[PDB]
Amino acid sequence: WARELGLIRKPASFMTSICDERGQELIYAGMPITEVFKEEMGIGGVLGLLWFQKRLPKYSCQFIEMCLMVTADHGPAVSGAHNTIICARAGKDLVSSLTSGLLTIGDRFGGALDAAAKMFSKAFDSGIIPMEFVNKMKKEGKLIMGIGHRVKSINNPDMRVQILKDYVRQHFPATPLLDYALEV
Amino acid sequence: WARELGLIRKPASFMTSICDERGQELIYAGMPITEVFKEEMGIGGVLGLLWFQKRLPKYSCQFIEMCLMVTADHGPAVSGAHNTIICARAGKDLVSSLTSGLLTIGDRFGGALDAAAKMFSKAFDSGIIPMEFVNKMKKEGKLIMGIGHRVKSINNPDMRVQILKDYVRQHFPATPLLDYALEVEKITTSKKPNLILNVAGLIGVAFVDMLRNCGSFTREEADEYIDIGALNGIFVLGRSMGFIGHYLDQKRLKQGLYRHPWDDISYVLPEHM
Amino acid sequence: WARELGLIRKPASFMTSICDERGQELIYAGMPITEVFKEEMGIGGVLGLLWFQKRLPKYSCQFIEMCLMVTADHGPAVSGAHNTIICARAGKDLVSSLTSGLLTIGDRFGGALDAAAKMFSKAFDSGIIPMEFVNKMKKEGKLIMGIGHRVKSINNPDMRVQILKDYVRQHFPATPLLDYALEVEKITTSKKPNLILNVAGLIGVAFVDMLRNCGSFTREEADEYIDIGALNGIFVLGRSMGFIGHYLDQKRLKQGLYRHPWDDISYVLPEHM
Amino acid sequence: GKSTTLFSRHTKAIVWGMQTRAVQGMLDFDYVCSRDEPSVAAMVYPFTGDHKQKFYWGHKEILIPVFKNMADAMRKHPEVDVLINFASLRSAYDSTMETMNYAQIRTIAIIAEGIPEALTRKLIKKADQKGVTIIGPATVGGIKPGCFKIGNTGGML
Ligand SMILES: CC(C)(COP(=O)(O)OP(=O)(O)OC[C@H]1O[C@@H](n2cnc3c(N)ncnc32)[C@H](O)[C@@H]1OP(=O)(O)O)[C@@H](O)C(=O)NCCC(=O)NCCS
Ligand SMILES: CC(C)(COP(=O)(O)OP(=O)(O)OC[C@H]1O[C@@H](n2cnc3c(N)ncnc32)[C@H](O)[C@@H]1OP(=O)(O)O)[C@@H](O)C(=O)NCCC(=O)NCCS
Ligand SMILES: CC(C)(COP(=O)(O)OP(=O)(O)OC[C@H]1O[C@@H](n2cnc3c(N)ncnc32)[C@H](O)[C@@H]1OP(=O)(O)O)[C@@H](O)C(=O)NCCC(=O)NCCS
Repeated sequence: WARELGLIRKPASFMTSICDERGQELIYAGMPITEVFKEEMGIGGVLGLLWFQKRLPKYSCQFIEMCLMVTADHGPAVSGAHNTIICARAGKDLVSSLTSGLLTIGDRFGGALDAAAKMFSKAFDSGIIPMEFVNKMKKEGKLIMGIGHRVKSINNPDMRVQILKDYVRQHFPATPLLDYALEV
Repeated sequence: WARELGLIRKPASFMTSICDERGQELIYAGMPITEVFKEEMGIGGVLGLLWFQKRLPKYSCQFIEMCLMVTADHGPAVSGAHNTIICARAGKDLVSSLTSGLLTIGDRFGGALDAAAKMFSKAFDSGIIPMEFVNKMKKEGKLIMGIGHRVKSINNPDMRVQILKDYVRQHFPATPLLDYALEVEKITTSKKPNLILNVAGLIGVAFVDMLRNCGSFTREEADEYIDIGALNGIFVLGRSMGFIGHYLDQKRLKQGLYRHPWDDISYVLPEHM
Repeated sequence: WARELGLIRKPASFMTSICDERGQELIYAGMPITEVFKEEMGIGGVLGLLWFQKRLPKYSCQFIEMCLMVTADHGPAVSGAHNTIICARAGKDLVSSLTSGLLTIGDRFGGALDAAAKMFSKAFDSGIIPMEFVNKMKKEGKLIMGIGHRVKSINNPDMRVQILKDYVRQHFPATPLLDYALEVEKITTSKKPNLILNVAGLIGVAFVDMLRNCGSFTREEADEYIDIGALNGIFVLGRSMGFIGHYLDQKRLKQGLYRHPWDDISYVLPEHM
Repeated sequence: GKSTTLFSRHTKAIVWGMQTRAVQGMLDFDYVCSRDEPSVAAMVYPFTGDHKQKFYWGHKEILIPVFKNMADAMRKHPEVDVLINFASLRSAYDSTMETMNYAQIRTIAIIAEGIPEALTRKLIKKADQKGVTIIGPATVGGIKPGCFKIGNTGGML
């Protein structure tokens, strides 16, 4: 009641920036949900709003959705899917099983995206050419994250890579780091 | 300032009853930590303070410790240890691996203690005799939780069960539910030699007996503690030791990323859909 | 049948070293469960068997039990207990609530034990004296993990630290790293009263001393157990007891679903982005 | 000053590179040849840390260590006199020269096909003035039945 009369000040212990739900309309980082839906955003646009607080162009949202599609699943043999299946066959509910699967996502399983981006960006930001980057990684006894496949060597390329690469060619305005990685 | 002067009243959003860290000394459910250690209350006593807010008798504390020791680990083949090993071999930290192992603890894995306690308590609270209980369980198509071992049948009993039974006999004042469970075990071993009282069933019935006969809990308090999952907590805390041991062991052995063999998986996918 | 006849060899995908359950008797690191129980090993002895595969001396086991006791709980204000209480009040089970609380254990909450042990071991192994170590920490703007508490200070000591320190003084054979940490504590307290040795720092340095001087480990074995996160496991196992106590408390108090008040959250959103 | 004997019944080998099938065939040959101990003592692979890898001695499992650096394997295996280099043509030169830095190795087998002839010349010069025999590059290796087998020589069991 003293808060409804403006008699008390209290510091706020938490800060948030992604979503406002106190008001009449749900707001996703400064944008109402009706505005979100009327301009034909999708999972990618809402993801951009919630994670980056930015208005990504339509091709960026479509690319994010494609990235979610290609990484959706890779069979039951991987560590996370194995853990999820073990926890599901133990009679646990959906949240516990998915959680037990997700908790294996880290360096050895599922961290190749972030590691590959980090090391390719670190190389590209420095002036070293791809050949020097390969030699430098060879010298330190460290494999290049993002390079390597059990199959799909030559003339039979990996098809998810092909789809994503073609989309990035034909929609992105500039792909410097992609060209660097392609030279590598 | 308004709260200090007493102008404003604001309800507290949290209630706690197990520990007080505000004061000059840490207090475990009304007992200071120095009093906890001076009274030689081991892990069992601290567990009793933090889980039941009771100072249990020394035999109860030792029994709780024994229950934690018997359930500490049961090899790497179980679901929880398997998940912990997989998460450790994936390079995750201790908390993630132990957590991934613990998340499998539920009805099928690890819930035998609580289920056996609930079943035996439900049978004993009603007036049905052990034979009527066995026949009722058989008629309902339900196996008796806490009955049945894979190898230990007769004259080669489960040694963990024997150790816990000896402690309960020579230390507990009264164990009516344990006697009821042992009558049930006699019936089921007459049926089939290996249908002996598990460590799960023994732990459940002896824990119910401890709650109901240690002299610290009312009947409704013990019933509530069994209902809210105190035995689930006992199993989880005990098995956390083995799970952390498995994580440390996989780290020390420097095991690599695990991928399940393709020949062990039956791929049955839709043809066109 | 082919494996029994020995006609086929198939590599084993897993290695384990802590527990064998295949035989007649359960075995904890090469030691039968009845042998564990008959010579009065406690939670500490079983923990030593499962985590280090070593037969620790009695004082080491008692010190491990004391470490599990002192870190059992520190009230509901900490991040992990907060998360466990929130998840318990959301209607979730014991495993989910305890797990949600445990997942906050890491660098900022609960990681001062392992960081303190690592830093003090690194300082002691190098030839830097405590004064030089404090000055070097000051130069890099890096806080000494295991030093400094808010409520307690000199002339009002942390009593958990006092209990553990007394036990280590009158039971451990040699505590070089503890003495090093005590010299660092004297220097920092002369600098400023609140910069005393924490329970985290004391446990870390005394655990390193126990590993290096109990006689059951070589230098590199103790080093690798410290590195792989044995003290993380010590803190997690200790605090799981308190988190389960908090879950049981919240279930017993019948607390409802929790929602953070809007007036405590500062909303700062883009204009139309 | 080369040696007149270079494979023995009690010879030991370091394998450079991650070649599990080659060393497993080596161990199968050793077991069938009634060897007391396996001929492969350790493996060197710069791209993974020091660990141990499972292998089959007949029907039982043994652990063969794998090292980041040739130095550690060289230090803690003083009984090794043979190195089988599975390094590619780009790293065969450096690996071979680094091996020739160690005097305990009397035999080096080079498997890589396509080493430039000048680098091979320098390898010959270093080996000749170091007294180390070289099973030349672009080879499968060699086999002394009952004693030792290089890599994939003679196929599988
Ligand atoms: C990517 C990388 C692992 C390539 O692996 P590889 O050694 O060429 O092949 P794999 O490790 O997949 O496994 C090799 C074999 O095991 C098989 N295999 C894979 N999963 C299996 C499973 N669950 N069960 C049985 N067999 C399996 C493969 O079919 C392959 O068969 P082959 O021997 O007939 O070729 C390696 O180049 C690398 O680590 N690169 C670093 C960059 C990176 O990490 N990329 C991110 C990964 S998406
Ligand atoms: C426990 C802790 C968070 C309390 O810090 P605090 O309340 O900010 O302490 P202060 O009020 O003195 O503020 C920090 C000041 O003391 C010094 N200080 C605080 N903790 C320090 C430490 N562990 N080592 C060295 N110096 C420290 C800082 O240099 C700073 O000095 P300044 O005021 O001249 O800039 C802090 O001591 C710390 O981070 N300790 C290390 C981590 C740790 O031990 N975890 C807790 C285990 S239960
Ligand atoms: C849906 C249902 C809870 C309606 O809620 P309610 O009790 O009328 O009001 P709320 O639970 O939203 O919250 C009470 C008030 O506190 C306020 N409030 C809610 N969360 C708050 C927070 N975190 N901080 C501060 N204030 C808050 C709300 O604005 C609300 O305003 P009011 O005073 O105008 O009612 C109720 O109709 C119901 O239980 N129905 C069953 C159907 C159901 O469960 N639906 C699921 C909802 S997704």
